Amino acid sequence: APEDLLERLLGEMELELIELRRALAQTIATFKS
Amino acid sequence: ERIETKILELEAERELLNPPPSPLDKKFEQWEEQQAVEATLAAMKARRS
Amino acid sequence: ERIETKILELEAERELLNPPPSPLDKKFEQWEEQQAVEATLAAMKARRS
Amino acid sequence: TERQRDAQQLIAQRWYEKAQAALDRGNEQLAREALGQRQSYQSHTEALGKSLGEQR
Amino acid sequence: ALVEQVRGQLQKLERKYLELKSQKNLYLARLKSAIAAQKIEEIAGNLDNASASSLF
Repeated sequence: APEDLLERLLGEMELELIELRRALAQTIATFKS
Repeated sequence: ERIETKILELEAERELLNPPPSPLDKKFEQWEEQQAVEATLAAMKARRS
Repeated sequence: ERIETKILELEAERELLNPPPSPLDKKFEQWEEQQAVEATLAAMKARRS
Repeated sequence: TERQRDAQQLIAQRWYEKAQAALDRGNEQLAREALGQRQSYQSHTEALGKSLGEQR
Repeated sequence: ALVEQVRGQLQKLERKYLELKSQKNLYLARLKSAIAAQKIEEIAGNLDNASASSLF
């Protein structure tokens, strides 16, 4: 069902809005160091 | 040493989670409060001089 | 060294996937915003001077 | 969508009021930045406004 | 002379090590960031409304 992908694909994107959230934290952490 | 930088990351990660104020907002919350104190006090320094 | 260029390709491949703005569009989004700020502010600098 | 539009204009109204605080008393320059800041919020209001009419 | 010169090598080399370790953090951080930014723009491309076999 094509309608079901719309939910799962958006589910995958919730992983990086947090993962990329970690990447900025590391970069700022290195700057403070 | 690793303790100190571990603390650095906790505080920094919180900052992106809750951004600090922009300088633009900083300029007014002092600039407006000056009259928010003076304007009220300008009324007071006129009302109650 | 290979890390650095590996990063170069990731960013560049994204650019063709999502093209950056053309200079023609760049010219107006500043050129129009000047009056989008001045024209509104020209109304304001006339409305509220 | 209606609720989101109302919130956006309230922020613009607050920034509008904040510029209505700035431009008085001779400081049009800080109004320029505030209005310059306000323009980013004005754009969002227009896009949602027409969608609400279309969705009706 | 031998003991002093060899110590200079260690002092010079030790400084160069921690400098390298600092850069490793930055390059890895940029890499993990760069890989992440790609796939949002790719998953968006799947759902981008571009008439390119977009699901929408």
